[PDB]
Amino acid sequence: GRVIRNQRKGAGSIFTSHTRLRQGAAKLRTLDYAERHGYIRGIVKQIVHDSGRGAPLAKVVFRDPYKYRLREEIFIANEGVHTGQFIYAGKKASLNVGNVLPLGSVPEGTIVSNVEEKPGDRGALARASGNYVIIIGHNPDENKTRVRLPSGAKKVISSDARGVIGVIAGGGRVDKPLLKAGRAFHKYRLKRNSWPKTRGVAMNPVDHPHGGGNHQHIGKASTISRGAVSGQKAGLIAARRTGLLRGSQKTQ
Amino acid sequence: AKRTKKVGITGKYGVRYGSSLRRQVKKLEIQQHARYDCSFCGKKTVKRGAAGIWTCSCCKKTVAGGAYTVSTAAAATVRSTIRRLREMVEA
Amino acid sequence: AQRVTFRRRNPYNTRSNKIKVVKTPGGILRAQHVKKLATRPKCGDCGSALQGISTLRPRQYATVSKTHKTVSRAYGGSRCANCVKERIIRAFLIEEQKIVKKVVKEQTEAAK
RNA sequence: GUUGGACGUGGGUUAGUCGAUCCUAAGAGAUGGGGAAGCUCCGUUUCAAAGGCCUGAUUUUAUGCAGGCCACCAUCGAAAGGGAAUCCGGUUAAGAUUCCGGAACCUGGAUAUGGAUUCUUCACGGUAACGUAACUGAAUGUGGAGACGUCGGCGCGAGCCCUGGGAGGAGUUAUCUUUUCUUCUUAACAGCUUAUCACCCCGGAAUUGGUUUAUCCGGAGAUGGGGUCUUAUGGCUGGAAGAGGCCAGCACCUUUGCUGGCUCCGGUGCGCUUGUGACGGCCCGUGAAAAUCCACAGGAAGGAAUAGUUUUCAUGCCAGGUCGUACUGAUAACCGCAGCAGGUCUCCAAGGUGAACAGCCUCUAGUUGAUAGAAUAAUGUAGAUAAGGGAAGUCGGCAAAAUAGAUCCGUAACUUCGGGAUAAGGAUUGGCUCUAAGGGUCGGGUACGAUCAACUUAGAACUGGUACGGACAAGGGGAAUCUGACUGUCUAAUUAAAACAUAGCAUUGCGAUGGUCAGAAAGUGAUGUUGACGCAAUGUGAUUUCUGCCCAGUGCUCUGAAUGU
RNA sequence: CUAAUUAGUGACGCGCAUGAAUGGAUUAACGAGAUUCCCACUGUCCCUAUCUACUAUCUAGCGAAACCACAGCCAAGGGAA
RNA sequence: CGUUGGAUUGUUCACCCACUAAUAGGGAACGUGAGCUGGGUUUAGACCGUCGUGAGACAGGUUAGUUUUACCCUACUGAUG
Ligand SMILES: [Mg+2]
Ligand SMILES: [Mg+2]
Ligand SMILES: [Mg+2]
Ligand SMILES: [Mg+2]
Ligand SMILES: [Mg+2]
Ligand SMILES: [Mg+2]
Ligand SMILES: [Mg+2]
Ligand SMILES: [Mg+2]
Ligand SMILES: [Mg+2]
Ligand SMILES: [Mg+2]
Ligand SMILES: [Mg+2]
Ligand SMILES: [Mg+2]
Ligand SMILES: [Mg+2]
Ligand SMILES: [Mg+2]
Ligand SMILES: [Mg+2]
Ligand SMILES: [Mg+2]
Ligand SMILES: [Mg+2]
Ligand SMILES: [Mg+2]
Ligand SMILES: [Mg+2]
Ligand SMILES: [Mg+2]
Ligand SMILES: [Mg+2]
Ligand SMILES: [Mg+2]
Ligand SMILES: [Mg+2]
Ligand SMILES: [Mg+2]
Ligand SMILES: [Mg+2]
Ligand SMILES: [Mg+2]
Ligand SMILES: [Mg+2]
Ligand SMILES: [Mg+2]
Ligand SMILES: [Mg+2]
Ligand SMILES: [Mg+2]
Ligand SMILES: [Mg+2]
Ligand SMILES: [Mg+2]
Ligand SMILES: [Mg+2]
Ligand SMILES: [Mg+2]
Ligand SMILES: [Mg+2]
Ligand SMILES: [Mg+2]
Ligand SMILES: [Mg+2]
Ligand SMILES: [Mg+2]
Ligand SMILES: [Mg+2]
Ligand SMILES: [Mg+2]
Ligand SMILES: [Mg+2]
Ligand SMILES: [Mg+2]
Ligand SMILES: [Mg+2]
Ligand SMILES: [Mg+2]
Ligand SMILES: [Mg+2]
Ligand SMILES: [Mg+2]
Ligand SMILES: [Mg+2]
Ligand SMILES: [Mg+2]
Ligand SMILES: [Mg+2]
Ligand SMILES: [Mg+2]
Ligand SMILES: [Mg+2]
Ligand SMILES: [Mg+2]
Ligand SMILES: [Mg+2]
Ligand SMILES: [Mg+2]
Ligand SMILES: [Mg+2]
Ligand SMILES: [Mg+2]
Ligand SMILES: [Mg+2]
Ligand SMILES: [Mg+2]
Ligand SMILES: [Mg+2]
Ligand SMILES: [Mg+2]
Ligand SMILES: [Mg+2]
Ligand SMILES: [Mg+2]
Ligand SMILES: [Mg+2]
Ligand SMILES: [Mg+2]
Ligand SMILES: [Mg+2]
Ligand SMILES: [Mg+2]
Ligand SMILES: [Mg+2]
Ligand SMILES: [Mg+2]
Ligand SMILES: [Mg+2]
Ligand SMILES: [Mg+2]
Ligand SMILES: [Mg+2]
Ligand SMILES: [Mg+2]
Ligand SMILES: [Mg+2]
Ligand SMILES: [Mg+2]
Ligand SMILES: [Mg+2]
Ligand SMILES: [Mg+2]
Ligand SMILES: [Mg+2]
Ligand SMILES: [Mg+2]
Ligand SMILES: [Mg+2]
Ligand SMILES: [Mg+2]
Ligand SMILES: [Mg+2]
Ligand SMILES: [Mg+2]
Ligand SMILES: [Mg+2]
Ligand SMILES: [Mg+2]
Ligand SMILES: [Mg+2]
Ligand SMILES: [Mg+2]
Ligand SMILES: [Mg+2]
Ligand SMILES: [Mg+2]
Ligand SMILES: [Mg+2]
Ligand SMILES: [Mg+2]
Ligand SMILES: [Mg+2]
Ligand SMILES: [Mg+2]
Ligand SMILES: [Mg+2]
Ligand SMILES: [Mg+2]
Ligand SMILES: [Mg+2]
Ligand SMILES: [Mg+2]
Ligand SMILES: [Mg+2]
Ligand SMILES: [Mg+2]
Ligand SMILES: [Mg+2]
Ligand SMILES: [Mg+2]
Ligand SMILES: [Mg+2]
Ligand SMILES: [Mg+2]
Ligand SMILES: [Mg+2]
Ligand SMILES: [Mg+2]
Ligand SMILES: [Mg+2]
Ligand SMILES: [Mg+2]
Ligand SMILES: [Zn+2]
Repeated sequence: GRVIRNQRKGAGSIFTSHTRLRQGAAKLRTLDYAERHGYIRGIVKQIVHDSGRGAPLAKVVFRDPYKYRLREEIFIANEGVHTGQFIYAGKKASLNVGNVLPLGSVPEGTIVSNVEEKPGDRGALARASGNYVIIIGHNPDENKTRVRLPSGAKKVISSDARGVIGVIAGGGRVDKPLLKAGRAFHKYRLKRNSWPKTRGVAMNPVDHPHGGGNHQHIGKASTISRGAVSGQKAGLIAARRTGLLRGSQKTQ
Repeated sequence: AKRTKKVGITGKYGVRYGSSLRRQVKKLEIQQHARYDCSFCGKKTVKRGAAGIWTCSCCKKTVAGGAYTVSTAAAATVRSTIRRLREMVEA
Repeated sequence: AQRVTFRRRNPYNTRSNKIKVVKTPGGILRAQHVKKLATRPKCGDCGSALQGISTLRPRQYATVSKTHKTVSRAYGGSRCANCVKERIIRAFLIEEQKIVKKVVKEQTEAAK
C-alpha cells in the first residue's frame, strides 16, 4: 500500500512552514555581562503583529555596551507593556511587568513568560497567547527553581534561567468560534499546510490503516502502541485511557 | 427605530451557523470593536486591530492587550499580584 | 472613440505599466507611460510627512539642490520640529535633574 | 484559381533614454568540511587562519609599509516584482519612443569663467511654522525613501460623452428643416503659479461649540483672525506655430510645386472609463525582499586680507559599449498528425433604447472568407402553430408550455427572531397635452431682489378596433416524506450524490536529553522565524436536546506483582 | 388521499435484524439530491395535421472507409438437434 | 370477424375501478434494441441492515450511472427499362 499522510510530512515538501511575512524569531537578549551582574535598559520602540502567531511581538532596542551603535531585539509582548516603556533586563532588576529577571531573583508566586530551559537559550517555555509559568519554589543550595508550566507539569530549572515578568498578550483568542471553513482556511494559510483533514476512514486501504470496508469504520482498536512502527501510528497513540473525561481535571 | 430584537451586529450571518455560535461571537465582537479609555491621555481613543494590539487615536500609544479586549481578567490579577510581591521586596 | 495602445512590450496592468492618455499636436490621442507617484519623506521620531522637504523618487534626490532636502533648523531634513522641541526640553530637564540627583545622594552618603 | 501564409528570386529589423543587462523572492547551488565502496549525499555561514576600501607614507619609484576602519563570507534565480534618464512632427514597398528634424533629460569623466562666501572665516532672513541660486564636513552612527491587503461611499483631475455662438468644407432641398455630417489641435521638458491634509502665531471656550453623505474633534488649547508647508493637479507663458488640421485660388507629361487665407470664444454632469485624495468597514488573514538614492547626528580635518575657501548655484567641454527590435498572436503564422466548430495570459472601448460592459440597431475600423447550380419526394436535423379535452401519455410531466420588468396593494405554517418572502394573491403600464414639488450663483447698514443650468417624483386632462415591460429582455407556484446543516469539494472522457470537506463536539501523544515524521549514512532533515491559547494523531459532524449499561475478549495503558517462563 | 393506489402520508410495534459522537432524537434555513399529491400550464396523450430553413434527392468538380471463404429466391427433410 | 379505457407495481404476473357483443388462451430465436425506450437486472460512486478481526460478502433494502455503423446482398415497398 501507499505511504500514508502522516509519513509524507517529514520530507517537508509542501508541509514546510509559511514563513515569508514573519517578523523574525522572538528571543531574549544574549546573556552577557550586563544581564548577569547588573541590569540593562531598553525602550519598546513598537509592538507588532507577527503572521501565523497568536500574540504580538515587541521590538525592544538597547545600546551595544562594547560598541557605539543600537541593537534591536524581538520580544514576545507581555500584556500591559507599551510603546515608549523602559525595559530592564538583568540579575539585579526591579520586579515589574515587562522586565526580564533570573528565576532565582523573584519570589514564589511570581508570574513570568518566555522562560528559558537552560540559562542562555533565549527562552523556550510559555510563549503562546495567554500562557505563563508560576514559580512554585526555590532550592538555593544547587540554586534551582521549581516552576509549573502551562500544561500543568512541574519542572525544575536553573535559577540563572531568565524569564520575563507578566503573562503573554492576546489571550482569550480561542474563546471565539471560527464559525466557518474560510476563517479556518485563512488561519492555516499563514501557518502550514495541515488543513483540511480527510478522515482515514473515508479512504481506501492503500491509503490508511482505517481505509476500506463496505461501511465506514476502524475495524480494530484505534489505540496504537509506542512500539508501533511508521505507517502503523494513526489514531490514538499510546493512550493510557480513552473515552469522555468525567469529573474534574487539574492535577493535584 | 430598533432594527433587530436580538442579533444586533451579529445579523450579518443571517440564519447561518446556529444561534448559540452567533451568541458567543456577538459577545466578543462587541468587545473587540469598542473604543476604550486611554490610560495615558484620558480620552477614549483606544481601538484595536490585530488581536492583542491596542492603540490610541491621538497620543499614538500602543498597548499589548487581550485578544478581544484591552485588559483581561488574568493579566489584571497578575498585575496586582506582581504589585504585592514587589512591595514585599522594598519594605 | 479613439482608442490607444501600450508603448512597450509589457501587455499587463502592473504598477510599472501605469498609463495616461494625451492629445498631441498631431491632433490625435496617444498613451504616455507614467512613473509611479513619489511619496513624502517621514519624521523618524513620529512619522508625519515632514514639511519643507520636496518629494521625489529616491534617486531623483541626487539630481536636486540641497535646499530641497532640508530646512534651516537643527535636525532639519530628519525630525519634525515639535519632535525637536521635545528633545530639547527633555534633554535640558534631564541634564538638570541629573545635578539634583547627584547632590542629594552626595548628602545622603554624608548623613546616614 | 490568373489569387495565397504556396513556388522562384531578392529586399527588409538602426536606440546613452524601450527591454535585457543590475537587485533581490520562493528557490537553486560552488567552497573549509562531515557521510558514502563509489556515481555522489549533506551543509551555505555551517565547529574554517575565509576578504578590501579609503587615504596616507614615495619625491632611489614605483607602489613597499604606516594608521584607522568593515567582518558584510560565493554565486544563479523576475523580458508581469524593485529600477537613472525622451518627447512631438515628418519619413518606408517593408523599420521606427531606434532614422530625419527640432526640442530635452540621465550617468560617468573632465574642468574654467561668472555668482556666492570670508577681516565676526565656513551665508543671511522670519516670533514661529519655515524661506533661498549658492552657503566646506572624514571616521562612525541614525533616520527616510525603495515599500506594498481588500471593499465601501464621498471629493477632485484627465481622456471620452453631451452641447451654445462663430469661421470653413460636405450632404438633402416637389415640399419642410437659420438644417444633417465634418475641421477648429498643442508633447516631453522649463519658468511663475496652483492643494486636500498637516503645522505655526495671536487668542482662552457651558448657553458647549465646530463639523462629514458617513459622529468625530477641543484646557494635552476648540470656534475665530492671521500665516507656513507638500506640488498630485490645474492655470498663464516659454517649447510653438515655423508643426499639424481644414479651406480657396492658380500652375502641368514630369520630380510635382506656388500663392494665399482661417485654425476663434464658451456651457453642462449621481454621465462613462481611468487616476488620485481625505475618510470609513473587515480579520485567531493585519496583507515581500534586496540593490539603490538622499538626509540628519557627529566634528576628523582643511581653510582669508594682500587675499583664501568653495563645484549640492549658473554657464561651458568630452563620452555613453554588447544582444533583441520584421510579422502572426489565432474559425489559416502557437498546441491539438491539418488552413481541425477544440484549447491558449492581457491593455485601449463611440451613439440610441435600457438599471446596465445585457439583448437589439448604428459611427469609426475590418470584413463580406466557409464548393457551386437546379428542384423542394419520403425519412430526418433545427425553428414554429394547432379545434374540444387537459397527464387519460410515461418508470417518471421526460420534452414542451405556462410565469417573468417596474410601480402600487397584499402576504400563511413555522423559526435559531436573522428569516420564511418576489411567499401566496391582486391592480396598473402607450401616445399626446398640461399642473405641482425638488436647486446654483452673486451685491444687502455695523423681507425680498437678479440671473443661469438639470431628469426625477406625483397629480390632471385629451386620444386609440382595450392597445401599451407591444421586439428585445424576463422567477411558475403550493402542501408533504426521505436525506445532507449551510457556502464549498471529487471520479478530465458513462456516477456531482445522501459521497468528501467544513465550523462545532470529543478523545490521544508530547516540556526539547521531547512528540510525530524523513534518510544508506552523516557535524543530515520536516514541524521550527515553533513551545501546550502549541505542534502532531484519530473520531463525530452547524444549532437545540440527549449521549444509558458492559473491561469477560481483542487492543492500549500502569507510582503494581514475583520465584512461573 | 382516489371511481379504483404493490404508490404517498398519519398511526400501530415480541422490531427476521431500530437505537444512542459505530452517535440517538429533534430541527429554522439551504439543495441541478430521492419520493407523494395539488393549482397553473400545456401536442405527453385521445390523434393527428400544417409551415420555415438545411439535408436527403438530380447535375459539375472533388472523392474516402468498414467489410469481403465462395456467394446471395424459398418450403420441407435430414444434418453439429 | 373482433377481444378495449384506467388506479398501484420496472415488472411478466397479480389486483381493483369502469366500459363492453366479448374484454378467450397461445406461437413466430420465451416474435420484435444498426426499430425505440432504458424503469428492473448486472461493472466502476454511495447510504443502511445482516455477516466477517479485516480486505470484503449478501440469490437483502436504497440512489446515481455513454444504448455505436447500413452506402453492400437479399427480402419488402414503390420507380425506370
Ligand atoms: Mg523554512
Ligand atoms: Mg491542503
Ligand atoms: Mg477530521
Ligand atoms: Mg474531516
Ligand atoms: Mg471511498
Ligand atoms: Mg494497510
Ligand atoms: Mg491494524
Ligand atoms: Mg476500514
Ligand atoms: Mg463510523
Ligand atoms: Mg510595441
Ligand atoms: Mg490591484
Ligand atoms: Mg520647496
Ligand atoms: Mg527646504
Ligand atoms: Mg552644524
Ligand atoms: Mg488546380
Ligand atoms: Mg519566398
Ligand atoms: Mg527570401
Ligand atoms: Mg529604463
Ligand atoms: Mg550591460
Ligand atoms: Mg550542495
Ligand atoms: Mg541575477
Ligand atoms: Mg526586470
Ligand atoms: Mg519590471
Ligand atoms: Mg511617428
Ligand atoms: Mg528605411
Ligand atoms: Mg509596422
Ligand atoms: Mg534625434
Ligand atoms: Mg540640438
Ligand atoms: Mg555631470
Ligand atoms: Mg545669500
Ligand atoms: Mg539605511
Ligand atoms: Mg524603512
Ligand atoms: Mg512589491
Ligand atoms: Mg518624460
Ligand atoms: Mg485659515
Ligand atoms: Mg503671522
Ligand atoms: Mg505658497
Ligand atoms: Mg452625489
Ligand atoms: Mg494597515
Ligand atoms: Mg530624502
Ligand atoms: Mg552642477
Ligand atoms: Mg567598462
Ligand atoms: Mg513592431
Ligand atoms: Mg492570420
Ligand atoms: Mg483551430
Ligand atoms: Mg463625435
Ligand atoms: Mg466546409
Ligand atoms: Mg452555407
Ligand atoms: Mg447545394
Ligand atoms: Mg419535415
Ligand atoms: Mg397564431
Ligand atoms: Mg389543443
Ligand atoms: Mg384547465
Ligand atoms: Mg389532475
Ligand atoms: Mg398506462
Ligand atoms: Mg398514469
Ligand atoms: Mg419511478
Ligand atoms: Mg407536473
Ligand atoms: Mg424540463
Ligand atoms: Mg399559448
Ligand atoms: Mg413557500
Ligand atoms: Mg394613461
Ligand atoms: Mg420649478
Ligand atoms: Mg419516502
Ligand atoms: Mg450539501
Ligand atoms: Mg452547493
Ligand atoms: Mg465521470
Ligand atoms: Mg452539484
Ligand atoms: Mg456527469
Ligand atoms: Mg451537534
Ligand atoms: Mg559525523
Ligand atoms: Mg460527512
Ligand atoms: Mg474536526
Ligand atoms: Mg437513562
Ligand atoms: Mg446493572
Ligand atoms: Mg472488555
Ligand atoms: Mg399504501
Ligand atoms: Mg399516482
Ligand atoms: Mg409511515
Ligand atoms: Mg419496526
Ligand atoms: Mg418472522
Ligand atoms: Mg455510548
Ligand atoms: Mg447501527
Ligand atoms: Mg433544533
Ligand atoms: Mg430540493
Ligand atoms: Mg441518402
Ligand atoms: Mg438535372
Ligand atoms: Mg456527383
Ligand atoms: Mg472526407
Ligand atoms: Mg429454407
Ligand atoms: Mg420432403
Ligand atoms: Mg393498459
Ligand atoms: Mg400503469
Ligand atoms: Mg408505475
Ligand atoms: Mg390486495
Ligand atoms: Mg384490464
Ligand atoms: Mg417456446
Ligand atoms: Mg425475446
Ligand atoms: Mg432486430
Ligand atoms: Mg441498440
Ligand atoms: Mg438503468
Ligand atoms: Mg453498483
Ligand atoms: Mg439504480
Ligand atoms: Mg446524475
Ligand atoms: Mg454499409
Ligand atoms: Mg441510418
Ligand atoms: Zn492616549
